[PDB]
Amino acid sequence: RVKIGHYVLGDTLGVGTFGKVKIGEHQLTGHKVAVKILNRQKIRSLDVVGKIKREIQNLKLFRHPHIIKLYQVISTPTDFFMVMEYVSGGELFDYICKHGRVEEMEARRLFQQILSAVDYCHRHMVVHRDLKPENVLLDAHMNAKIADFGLSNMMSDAAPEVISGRLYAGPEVDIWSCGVILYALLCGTLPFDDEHVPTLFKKIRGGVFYIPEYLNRSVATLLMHMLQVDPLKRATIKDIREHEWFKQDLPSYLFP
Repeated sequence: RVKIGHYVLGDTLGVGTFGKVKIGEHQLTGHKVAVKILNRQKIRSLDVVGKIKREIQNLKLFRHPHIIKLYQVISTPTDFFMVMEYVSGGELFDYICKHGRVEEMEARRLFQQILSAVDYCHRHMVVHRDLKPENVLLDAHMNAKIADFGLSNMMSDAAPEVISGRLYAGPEVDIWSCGVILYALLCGTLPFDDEHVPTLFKKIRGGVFYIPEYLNRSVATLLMHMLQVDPLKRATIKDIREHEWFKQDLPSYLFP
């Protein structure tokens, strides 16, 4: 039975190749944290210790309202314990699968939050790591929160360049990923989806996708720019910020 200060560790929230994430609850106040436990022997055997450490150091410097906070790091001879901000609302894509597509203004509100967090990553994350849609969570206030907790590996109930075999620029792949997130928010499904795998890949490389009748031309053009197959032709975050659909009701705090 494990305690960090007043936090009693309980259920496992997520698990990955590198460790597990357990919810901690403050015995007095009920405050919750998410404790990422990294077993030294496992991360050594995967040869990822250097990458992970450099990730921890960078996360100390992150201050964005839609990216998971790191509160402290405890090091023992056998484990690292990263005490992080708790998120209660699960994965965004699970919410979309359960509840269907999101009303247009809510889609926009969430997407503005997500794109701001990605822009902050491109600006402040020293080594780039591709955004994974399964890392976009929802917090108690129905705000987007980017976190790497391995929720998607728990069971209860790619960009054209990624599949090209070539090295690529990470920030460009992130725009494509954000385009699928936006499409999913708006349509309740993925823009390229097919149970026949070669056809899924042909669809991703072909860049043609379905726009439901209920979406306006304006947002369709934004999605088209973000989902351009050729990165040389794809929207940047600046382009997206300038788009009339995205600009609507955009809080200034998101892009300072």
